[PDB]
Amino acid sequence: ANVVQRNSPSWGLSRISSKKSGATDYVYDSTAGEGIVIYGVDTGIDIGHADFGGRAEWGTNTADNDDTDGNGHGTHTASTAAGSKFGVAKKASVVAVKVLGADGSGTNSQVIAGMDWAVKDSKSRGATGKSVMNMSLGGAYSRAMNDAAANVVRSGVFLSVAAGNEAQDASNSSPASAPNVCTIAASTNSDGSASFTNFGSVVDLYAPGKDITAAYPGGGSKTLSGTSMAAPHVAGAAAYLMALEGTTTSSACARIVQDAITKISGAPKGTTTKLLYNGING
Ligand SMILES: [Ca+2]
Repeated sequence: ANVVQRNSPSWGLSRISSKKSGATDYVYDSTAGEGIVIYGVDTGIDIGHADFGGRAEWGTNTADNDDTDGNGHGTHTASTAAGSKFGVAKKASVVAVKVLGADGSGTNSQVIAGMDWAVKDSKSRGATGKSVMNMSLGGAYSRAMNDAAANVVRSGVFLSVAAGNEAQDASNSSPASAPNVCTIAASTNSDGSASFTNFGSVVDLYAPGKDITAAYPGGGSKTLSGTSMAAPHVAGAAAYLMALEGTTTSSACARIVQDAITKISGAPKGTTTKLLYNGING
């Protein structure tokens, strides 16, 4: 049944349930992603934060010996994907995979080790075909990183990836350029293409990415910008559609692209103008 979150605290939530910009309420089916696991591959998650309501658990830490989010990005992106107040899929389960340190850096091998851990965990949980991974990090082109990302998807885990923030073609970035991932560019509240977003033919769609408010370690909230903020909207929408329509991980990017509306103004040439839409027809 339809649930309405009135005056939602981040414009990105109300945008994705509306065909037109300027909406204030977020409208979604009560299934709300329940029973879907989302792996947050990032700086860690403040799993005690009220916004997760006990649905966040600690998976692994390949970066250091401190099992907390000392940066903030990992909590913020998990919150956009699945937080009660700030999130898309408000009943999904969330698993922290900490692969970056408190300063937001980590080596490719630490990231890949976290991705590998998550694939194993999803098999052990029986979540193959109904699992989601969010990667709001990116770097220079790397065949090894692209192989690892492709393996995640081939193993039955949907993978949403930030396109990057260097205002360039995302084909020069990994894992944005990897086979079969869902690569997400950042939009603004006026439906423009954010000035920093990477673009090009590897981008599958846009999602809200500028001035996105979500949870921050220690119980408050923070407003941030980047394609890092855009990707978890799509991670949450995938979990939502899996629990609602039963779409599988291998088809979820294509289904999101099919539902998306051609709303972006002034998208760079050769770049889709499709914007995330949850299909609610409110
Ligand atoms: Ca793609």
